[PDB]
Amino acid sequence: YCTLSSGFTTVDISMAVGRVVVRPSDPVGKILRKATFPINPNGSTLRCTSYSDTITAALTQNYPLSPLGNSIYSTNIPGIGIRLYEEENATNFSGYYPYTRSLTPGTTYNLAQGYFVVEIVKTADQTGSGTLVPGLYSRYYVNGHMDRPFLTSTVYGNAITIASS
Repeated sequence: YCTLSSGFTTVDISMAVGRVVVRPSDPVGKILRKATFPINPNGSTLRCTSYSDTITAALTQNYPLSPLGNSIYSTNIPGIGIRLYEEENATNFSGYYPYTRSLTPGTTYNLAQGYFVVEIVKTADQTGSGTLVPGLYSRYYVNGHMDRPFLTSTVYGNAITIASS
């Protein structure tokens, strides 16, 4: 089981990608926009007691994996996918969302330094236009503390707009 530090506070990344222009010629699979957002650790920590304890990068929108796979998930916009990941010298705790990794008992864990990456991807020949649905897109949490993640990423309002020509 994991114990969170007193005053443990989630870091939320606002996924303010902006306007993403898509051209009919853009090929399926193209990263239409790679947006990088700063992750500012804040001193929150946790430690766990069991080899079965885990930290999980989970995707909270209910959209399925896109036909392309490779962690490119569909969105409410046809032909537009989204892929998330955290970008330091810790490959065991990096990778495309979603993933889950084992934690070492007794190790005091902090939110790692780096950047949160949002990739908007063309997943079909023709793309829709509009705004990605708002809300939580990801949470990075330990087992038993899904309600208090290290890190979340959230779309507010029309922070990500697709404009297909």
